[PDB]
Amino acid sequence: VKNKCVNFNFNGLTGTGVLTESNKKFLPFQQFGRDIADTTDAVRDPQTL
Amino acid sequence: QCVNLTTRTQLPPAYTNSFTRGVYYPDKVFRSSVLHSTQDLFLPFFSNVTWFHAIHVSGTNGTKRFDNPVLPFNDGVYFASTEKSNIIRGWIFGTTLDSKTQSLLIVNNATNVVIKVCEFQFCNDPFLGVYYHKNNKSWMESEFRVYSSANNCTFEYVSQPFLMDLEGKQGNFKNLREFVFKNIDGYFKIYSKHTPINLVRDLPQGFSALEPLVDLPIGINITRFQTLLALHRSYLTPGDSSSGWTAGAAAYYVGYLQPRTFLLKYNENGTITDAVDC
Amino acid sequence: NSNNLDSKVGGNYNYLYRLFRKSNLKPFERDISTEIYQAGSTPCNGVEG
Ligand SMILES: *[C@@H]1O[C@H](CO[C@@H]2O[C@@H](C)[C@@H](O)[C@@H](O)[C@@H]2O)[C@@H](O[C@@H]2O[C@H](CO)[C@@H](O)[C@H](O)[C@H]2NC(C)=O)[C@H](O[C@@H]2O[C@@H](C)[C@@H](O)[C@@H](O)[C@@H]2O)[C@H]1NC(C)=O
Ligand SMILES: *[C@@H]1O[C@H](CO)[C@@H](O[C@@H]2O[C@H](CO)[C@@H](O)[C@H](O)[C@H]2NC(C)=O)[C@H](O)[C@H]1NC(C)=O
Ligand SMILES: CC(=O)N[C@H]1[C@H]([C@H](O)[C@H](O)CO)O[C@@](O)(C(=O)O)C[C@@H]1O
Ligand SMILES: *[C@@H]1O[C@H](CO)[C@@H](O)[C@H](O)[C@H]1NC(C)=O
Ligand SMILES: *[C@@H]1O[C@H](CO)[C@@H](O)[C@H](O)[C@H]1NC(C)=O
Ligand SMILES: *[C@@H]1O[C@H](CO)[C@@H](O)[C@H](O)[C@H]1NC(C)=O
Ligand SMILES: *[C@@H]1O[C@H](CO)[C@@H](O)[C@H](O)[C@H]1NC(C)=O
Ligand SMILES: *[C@@H]1O[C@H](CO)[C@@H](O)[C@H](O)[C@H]1NC(C)=O
Ligand SMILES: *[C@@H]1O[C@H](CO)[C@@H](O)[C@H](O)[C@H]1NC(C)=O
Repeated sequence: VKNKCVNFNFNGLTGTGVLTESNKKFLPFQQFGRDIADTTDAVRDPQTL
Repeated sequence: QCVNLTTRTQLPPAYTNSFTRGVYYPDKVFRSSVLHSTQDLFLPFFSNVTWFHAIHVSGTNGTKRFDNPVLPFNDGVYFASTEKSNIIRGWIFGTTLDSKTQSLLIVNNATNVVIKVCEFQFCNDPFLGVYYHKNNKSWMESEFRVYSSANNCTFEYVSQPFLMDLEGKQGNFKNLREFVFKNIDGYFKIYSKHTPINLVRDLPQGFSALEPLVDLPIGINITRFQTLLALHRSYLTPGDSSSGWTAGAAAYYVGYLQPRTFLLKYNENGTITDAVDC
Repeated sequence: NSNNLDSKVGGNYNYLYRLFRKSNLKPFERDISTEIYQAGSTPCNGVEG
């Protein structure tokens, strides 16, 4: 579910927020993206990649 | 099967400067447009790096260098290779490179990549050898003289078959490939990167972050390592398999990692483009 | 407990442990060497005694 405030569980990482399509290009060995505050601000979908 | 190579001219060891190379991604977390400070085993900036050659210069005396010494493995190794004919074929890691202890072997067989953690009775002069047939004008793998015996083999991995053309290319070094080897908590961490480059003499100057390649669960003690190269044989260079060989032009640079704090710069695309050694 | 599986009436001696090591093992390190351990000042030559 995108563009809506949801609880999410991505590969065991739980949280709450709004998921939108991202322009970030993750490297193949990367699953999560983190900002200056170490918070998970980007995530690779385990199914759609 | 072990062969003790001869007719090697004695030269003093060579040293060079690692300007900003050896930086790798500390973790697997995407970061963009950020300055991230991290403490890890990094190669210090502008460090004194040992330099080894493989070249057969024509002449009366000339130089016939085939440098495969047993170098220390203190806390981590930055290994750069400037090669064009795929001379650097792999490495062996261990403490006593014989059957008493277990050793890791990462080699390229020109058909597969073999990673074996096992008790190897390594040769005093381990290497590989490619024969050049004049009739075919073709290069074929013919010699594998890394170890004499292998026993109590605990870890084995063979990659999918490939070709890995073995032609003795002439001219400029067309491939700079960098590795970072670490041995932490029973894990052999390998980070790798490759850049085209175009030069003849020294280690390239620039910045290129190494990406995580593999984490081998070997669980062995490593204090020394030796590079396995490939020599060339053909209708030229006659001999008794100890002098009848020539070395394709290649070079490799070895530096040592230390616990350092680095300030890395992640651009808008998540690529580490610069670093500061604090 | 695996007494019903790993125990033999005459004694199960197929399970071994390392005694007399020179130094403590590193985390997740495996030592399978069978070299004779020298406890005293007299050096061994591959013979137990
Ligand atoms: C570690 O290697 C030992 C040596 O293997 C033998 O010698 C090699 C050179 C090669 O020829 C190989 O084919 C041989 O089998 C293994 O064998 C044991 O070695 C001890 C000598 O210290 C000897 O007394 C044992 O009879 C011999 N056992 C066997 C089955 O060959 C080790 O095997 C294990 O360790 C032994 C202590 C014993 O518990 C044996 O049952 C085990 O299988 C190897 N250790 C490993 C693989 O952990
Ligand atoms: C890992 O291997 C090294 C080298 O084989 C070990 O260091 C040796 O330790 C012994 C006594 O423990 C000394 O007599 C040697 O002089 C040491 N050699 C070197 C090169 O340091 C080291 O102890 C091993 N580590 C573990 C955890 O077993
Ligand atoms: C294994 C071998 O003998 N390589 C020889 C090559 C080959 O003949 C060509 O690369 C392929 O034909 O020619 C040389 O003059 C060269 O270029 O340095 C000498 C060199 O020893
Ligand atoms: C399963 O995950 C893979 C990603 O590895 C994806 O390509 C595929 O579409 C997924 N299948 C379903 C039914 O979601
Ligand atoms: C090569 O030379 C070394 C010199 O110490 C020797 O120990 C070794 O046995 C030699 N190898 C062969 C195959 O003769
Ligand atoms: C690097 O070390 C060698 C000896 O270990 C020394 O001769 C050389 O001068 C050093 N390089 C620099 C740039 O100091
Ligand atoms: C290299 O080794 C692999 C596995 O050990 C083998 O399948 C392959 O044929 C070898 N290549 C050679 C000897 O050129
Ligand atoms: C030429 O190539 C064939 C197969 O590619 C090989 O069997 C043959 O041995 C080669 N020629 C020589 C002289 O080895
Ligand atoms: C980031 O990537 C985009 C598209 O891949 C590219 O146009 C841009 O130049 C890149 N930025 C940098 C700093 O490399």
